[PDB]
Amino acid sequence: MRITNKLNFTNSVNNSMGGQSALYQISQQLASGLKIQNSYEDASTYIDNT
Amino acid sequence: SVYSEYQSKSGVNTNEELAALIQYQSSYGAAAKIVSTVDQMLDTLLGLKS
Repeated sequence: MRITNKLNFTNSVNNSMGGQSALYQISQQLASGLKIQNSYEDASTYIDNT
Repeated sequence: SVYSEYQSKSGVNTNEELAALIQYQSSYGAAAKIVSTVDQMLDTLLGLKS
């Protein structure tokens, strides 16, 4: 087996970046000051609110 | 959002991850190491003419 070691190089960046994105996503809630801002989070609540 | 999504394209090869790979390149220097050992083997080869 061989490619796997090389892709952990790829993967960790993906993993840390995703965690960064989640951190970024949390910061967007700071910007919104809201639980959600669209329907792709929770349409039921989104619709429920409406 | 349109900016952000289309800012994603990378177009040509770009650097977010391509930047990471740069530090890895040194590994070939190890690959070159062996290539030198191959030439050292030529010493064994022509040693047989001597």
